[PDB]
Amino acid sequence: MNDSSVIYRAIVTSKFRTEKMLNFYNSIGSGPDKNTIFITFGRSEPWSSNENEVGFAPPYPTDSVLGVTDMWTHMMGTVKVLPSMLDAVIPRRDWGDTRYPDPYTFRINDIV
Amino acid sequence: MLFTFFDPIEYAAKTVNKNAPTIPMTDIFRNYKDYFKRALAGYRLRTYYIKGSPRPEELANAIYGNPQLYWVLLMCNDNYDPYYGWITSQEAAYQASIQKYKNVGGDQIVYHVNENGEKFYNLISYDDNPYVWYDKGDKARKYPQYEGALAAVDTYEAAVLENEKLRQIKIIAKSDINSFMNDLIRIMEKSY
Amino acid sequence: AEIKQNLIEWLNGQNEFLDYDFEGSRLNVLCDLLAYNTLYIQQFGNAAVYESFMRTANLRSSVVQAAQDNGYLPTS
Amino acid sequence: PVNYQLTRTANAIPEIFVGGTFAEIKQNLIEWLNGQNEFLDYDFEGSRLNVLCDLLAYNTLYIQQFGNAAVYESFMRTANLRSSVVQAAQDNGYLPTSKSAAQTEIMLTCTDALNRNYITIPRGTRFLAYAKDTSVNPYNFVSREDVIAIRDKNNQYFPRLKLAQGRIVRTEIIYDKLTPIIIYDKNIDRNQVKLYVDGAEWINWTRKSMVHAGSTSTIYYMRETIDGNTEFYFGEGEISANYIGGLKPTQNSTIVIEYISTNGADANGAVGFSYADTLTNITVININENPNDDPDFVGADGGGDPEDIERIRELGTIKRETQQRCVTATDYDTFVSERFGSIIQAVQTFTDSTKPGYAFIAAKPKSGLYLTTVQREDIKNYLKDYNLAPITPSIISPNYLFIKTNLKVTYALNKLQESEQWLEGQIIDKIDRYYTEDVEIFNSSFAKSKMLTYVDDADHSVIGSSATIQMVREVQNFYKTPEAGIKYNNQIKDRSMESNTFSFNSGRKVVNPDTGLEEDVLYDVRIVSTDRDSKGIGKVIIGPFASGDVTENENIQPYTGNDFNKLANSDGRDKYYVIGEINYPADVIYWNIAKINLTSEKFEVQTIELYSDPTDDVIFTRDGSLIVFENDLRPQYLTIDLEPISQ
Amino acid sequence: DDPDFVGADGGGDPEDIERIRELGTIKRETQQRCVTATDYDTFVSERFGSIIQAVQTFTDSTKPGYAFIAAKPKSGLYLTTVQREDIKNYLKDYNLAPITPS
Amino acid sequence: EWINWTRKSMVHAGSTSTIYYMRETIDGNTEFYFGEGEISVNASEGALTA
Amino acid sequence: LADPDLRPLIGTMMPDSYLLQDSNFEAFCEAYIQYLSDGYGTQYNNLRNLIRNQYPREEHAWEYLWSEIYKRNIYLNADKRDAVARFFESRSYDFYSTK
Amino acid sequence: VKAPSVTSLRISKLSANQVQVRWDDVGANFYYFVEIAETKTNSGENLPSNQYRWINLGYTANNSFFFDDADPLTTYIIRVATAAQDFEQSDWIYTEE
Repeated sequence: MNDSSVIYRAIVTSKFRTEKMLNFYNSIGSGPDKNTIFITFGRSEPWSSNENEVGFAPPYPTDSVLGVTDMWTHMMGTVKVLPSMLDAVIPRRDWGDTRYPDPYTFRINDIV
Repeated sequence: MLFTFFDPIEYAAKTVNKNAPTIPMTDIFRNYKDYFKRALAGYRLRTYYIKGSPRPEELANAIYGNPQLYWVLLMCNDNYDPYYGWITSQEAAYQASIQKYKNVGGDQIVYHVNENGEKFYNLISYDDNPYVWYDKGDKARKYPQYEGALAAVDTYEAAVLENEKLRQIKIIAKSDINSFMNDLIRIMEKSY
Repeated sequence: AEIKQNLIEWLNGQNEFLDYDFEGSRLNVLCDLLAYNTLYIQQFGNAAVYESFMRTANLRSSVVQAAQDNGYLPTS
Repeated sequence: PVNYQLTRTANAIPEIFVGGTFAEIKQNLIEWLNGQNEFLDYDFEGSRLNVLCDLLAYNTLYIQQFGNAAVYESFMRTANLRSSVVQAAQDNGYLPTSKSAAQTEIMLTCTDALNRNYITIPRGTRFLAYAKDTSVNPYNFVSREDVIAIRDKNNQYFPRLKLAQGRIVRTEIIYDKLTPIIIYDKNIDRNQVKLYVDGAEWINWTRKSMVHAGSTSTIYYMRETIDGNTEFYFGEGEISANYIGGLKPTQNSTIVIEYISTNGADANGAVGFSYADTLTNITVININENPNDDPDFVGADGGGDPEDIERIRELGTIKRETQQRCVTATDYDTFVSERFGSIIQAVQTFTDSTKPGYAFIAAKPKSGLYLTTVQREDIKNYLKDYNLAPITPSIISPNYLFIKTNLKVTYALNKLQESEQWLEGQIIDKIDRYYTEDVEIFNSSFAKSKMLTYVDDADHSVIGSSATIQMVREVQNFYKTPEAGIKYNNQIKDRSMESNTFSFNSGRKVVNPDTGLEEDVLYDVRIVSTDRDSKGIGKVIIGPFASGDVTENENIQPYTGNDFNKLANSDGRDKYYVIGEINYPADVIYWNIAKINLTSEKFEVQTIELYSDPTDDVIFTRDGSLIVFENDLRPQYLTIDLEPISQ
Repeated sequence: DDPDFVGADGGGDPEDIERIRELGTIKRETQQRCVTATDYDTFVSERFGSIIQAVQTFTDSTKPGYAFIAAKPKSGLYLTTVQREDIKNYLKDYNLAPITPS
Repeated sequence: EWINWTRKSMVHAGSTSTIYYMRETIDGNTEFYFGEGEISVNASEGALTA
Repeated sequence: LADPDLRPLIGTMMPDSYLLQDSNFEAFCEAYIQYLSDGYGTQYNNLRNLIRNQYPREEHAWEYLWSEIYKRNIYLNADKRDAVARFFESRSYDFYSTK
Repeated sequence: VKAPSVTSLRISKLSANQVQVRWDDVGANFYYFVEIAETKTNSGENLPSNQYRWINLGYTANNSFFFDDADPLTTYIIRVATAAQDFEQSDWIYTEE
């Protein structure tokens, strides 16, 4: 608990954040065990009186089943995500572009 | 000299600053109040003097006793505080009121005193509203108390009401006190 | 001990010899408070020495203090 | 420490109380008087308005003691002045044993002329005892309880009883309910009291001999009311019991108190007792055996005198950790204590892991050494009532390590008064006072330098002193030693651990002159621990042997050499037999005479000293083994030389 | 349908002197624990005395850790189940230590 | 609702237990004072840890 | 709540302005009563409020410091120890009975 | 990965021209650098973050560095933080003015 007599230090490092991700993709496959993924599309209802504009925003969804249930009511169609389409990414810094703020530099550990 | 009566003893005070010097001191540790209590047996029915005057701390030299004894009035009421134990000049309580509440709240209303004397304590009316009183919290109302009406005693009045009820005392009647004190010694010389 | 306390303090006022205004009043008036004080405190302390001891220590609220501590809270 | 948050503090009187040195009071008052408030308009004078400041400062420094002392003796740990201490220790359920009386158990051999079975021996049965310092004068004794006897075979009785010191006194009183019944006399062990109320019984509360599960009312109370004179009183009960409380008397009763006069602690001597019995046909045949129990006996025990202030406190607060029950090792130490105390100097109870249950209790009586019995069985019972039910307490007694001094005080003849003797004895108690204060208790060591500074403190004429030293530790069963036992805890200084005496028997007959023959009981033996070697080694030997009795076989071939293994002085014909290990660095002794395979009947009485001398000057202790020197019981090792100086 | 009946109550504020005799009955009382062979007999008989009668508890050496208790019903002979079980509870809230009841 | 703990003793209620206490006062009033304890949980831990 | 300062009480027990004609007598006699009475640390307070300081949870109270558990806890937070050891000496009967 | 914030930051044996700071270890291999600031400006009272600036006094490999200068009746408000090779700097901590 708080302020215990013994005090320990634990990093959790980086790799666990990545290795945990790998296990996610490592079974997307085909079969009973491989739990494939499906994306899905949306609602037909005007959703409000002010609907199309910049200000205002949809109401924040809710994790409760009361919010889980309305999707399957308001949903049309589900595209599937193959194993091949998902991909792991990195911010892509590049040297020499003038468009992005700092042309070269790239301090210490950075990807170019 | 009806206090003292024994010896200085010596007060070591060795539990603090070891090898502290011994200082002869009037002996206040005897459990005197018991001697008085047991000795009083048989002299009871000491009447109720009612006081009646903001007599300063010593009326002993006026009423029963009068070798300026300044006690046997104390042991009467089992007074814990020789200052605020006795009643005080009417203004003193007022003076005592401020220093009590001076830090927080300022002057206040301690309780609202129903007739027949039912105290309330942090119960609050709303004027220009229903006439029924409410606690100082749950400002949503919904929980009324004491549908009736009464009158607050604020603060000054309370301190007056509280110290003024402190005037009654026992006496020993100015008759026994000599015969009494003649006993009160005997118990003392008894135990040694 | 009311007169004996002021009489002993009145001798120390002459230890400084001439105190000016301390002949009549003006000092003993302020030194009568010191005489009226040291008595009550000589008592009030003794009265306040015995509370935390239960079988001694009369009145009431002093008992219930020492009662519920190490004891039980008494019925209201 | 490491983290600064662990500083805290021990018991600390805050700066709020403390109290004045004088002149600092003069400083604070002047700053409060002159400054922040007035900026004097005072009409006295330039000097007077100054001078008058300390005139009321003596009023402060006075009222800063007279009234400020109360909070010192209001609490416990910071209080002084017994009275407050004691009176505040009863609400912790303690009481401080105002005095105590001696106790023994003697077995009377007497008989009656009527021959009637089941002879009684009522309460008082006045005895008298010298409690010897020389001879003159007795004190008194009373049995105080009951017992019974039985006639068997020849017509005799063995009404063995126990007895207290003083006489008795009984004062009956009418209870006024306004009248705080008390005693006033300087006496009356609260351990033993009766106090009937007009019927019987009234087993009270604060001290149970039974605890009588349930039983409700009939209790009474015993506290202090300072003054040394004990207070009795009764509960709030009604009995129209009502609900809970003391039964209370009813407005008028005969309240019969009986206590024991308890002459004092001067009676520790005991020894010879006399009958002084007049009852009925009981003859009082005498043959009175004071110690018919067990090994060495000091006489009576206890005697008390009131407990010191520094004792009460430590036992006063710890009894809040307990509530009238012992579940813990530190509880038995508080239950073997002024309740059963004055018969036990120190305890340190512990539990052995290999043997469940069986809470073990080491105890040293003030009489010294062993508690004998029935003073042990007594400590047994008083615990087991408040104990944790399944586990049984047991008194092992500690493992004693004494020390052999042989010191010389070398005084000067010029400045003495009582000369020798009186100084010979004046040096005793000073040494004895050193033990009782520092090293009497457990876990504490002693330094011979600290013993010598109490030696040199004898009076004046003694100047300088010095001693050799030997740690004496005596085995009980001998012949074997326990498994991995018999350890000093100190470095042994090899070429030490020297024998005692022993003896032999058998050796054929060897008749002598005069009468018919003898058993050849001469020709003793004794053990020596020899040398050190490559690491520990060192062996040990049983001792001198002539020839004949042994079993040589192939496993013995008695010898260590003419090397070390020093020789006993007799004919003795050497040929020392190897017996046991004795590893030096980690102190261990091992014997097991069965290695050379002799008969235990060939040895005389067991319980033999060994007593190696220490390496270092200071002698340590551990594992519940005391170092305590008691002279009066065993003089065997104390030797001092007064060799004088003429200037 | 009670016997002779008046509207019940509690008392007022308790007296003074009756307060003092209570703390003396606190220290001498072991609360929320049973440390003794006669303490089990005290708690078992105090609560359940309306059903249990005549209890004693005895600790047996060579079997440390149990402290058998012997209870008898005020009604029948043997103790029924969901009673023997219920007596074993309410001693688990206190108990102590090793040494658990039987 | 919290259970009135005024006399159950203490230990039987562990940490964070809703039990609340009450005592008397030197002037004769009543004090509802609660215990001392918190349910706070660390960041990287996740446990409750009374 | 402040509690009485004893300053107004005995202020009338002095013989008014008589026997000392200078105001330096009254204002001084005023501020001397402070050092006896009005305050936390002064005698009349430190005395009268005794037996009110026996209950450890109360402010300014002490003697819980002397307790065996205030001494032995290794809590790294310094304030919590003074919170829990000030507690538990309020109700000690709980733990000691349940040992 | 914030390096553990320092704890129990106290001042000891301060003089007019010398003041010393102490704090708990908090770790073996970390480092600590400190900041010092005046508060009152020429007998004025001023608002935080509108004042104090800060003055870096350097970093230390052990707790409790000893500081000099600090003209009398001025300065005050020390502040410390911890840092290391792989960790982001912790949060500042102030001592009792």
